[PDB]
Amino acid sequence: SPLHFAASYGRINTCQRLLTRLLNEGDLHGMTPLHLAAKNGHDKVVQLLLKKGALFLSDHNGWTALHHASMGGYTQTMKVILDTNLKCTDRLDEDGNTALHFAAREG
Amino acid sequence: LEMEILKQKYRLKDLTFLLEKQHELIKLIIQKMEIISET
Amino acid sequence: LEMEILKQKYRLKDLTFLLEKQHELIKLIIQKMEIISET
Repeated sequence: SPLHFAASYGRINTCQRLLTRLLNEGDLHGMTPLHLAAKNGHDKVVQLLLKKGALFLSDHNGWTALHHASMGGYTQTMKVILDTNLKCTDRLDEDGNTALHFAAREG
Repeated sequence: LEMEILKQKYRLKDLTFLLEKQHELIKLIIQKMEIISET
Repeated sequence: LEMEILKQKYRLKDLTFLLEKQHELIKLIIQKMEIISET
């Protein structure tokens, strides 16, 4: 819960102090700390979580951290995501949408 | 009516810009805020 | 209709004034806020 809150709200100093069953654990919606940090647009928290060996997972709806960063239009978080693993760009959600679909739909 | 509508559109654009700045500031407040008793 | 457009413009001006006051207040919050754990 504290790690999820800190990732979701960009409190990086708390994230560094709190840090792998905790790095890749979701909540009742399946969102890992990377998912929440990408969703709220904290590219530094995402970068730190990735350097600690967090894996690009999928939540209950199949969205990736890149899916959540594209829905919010966080270009810096997306750059951080794309410069580490060039294999999450074309992942498919439950309805068959990609990160490009969400970015185009959200304007 | 067109002049009034365009002026209102400009006002709405300025309001949107200010509200986005405010949103970023509030996010920064949450980032830097002390949470002790309500952790 | 002129009436509706002008009343809307008055409402939008009041909204802009209130949002500017809110923005100044949030800036003051950041000015006076305690930053220890997230410094």
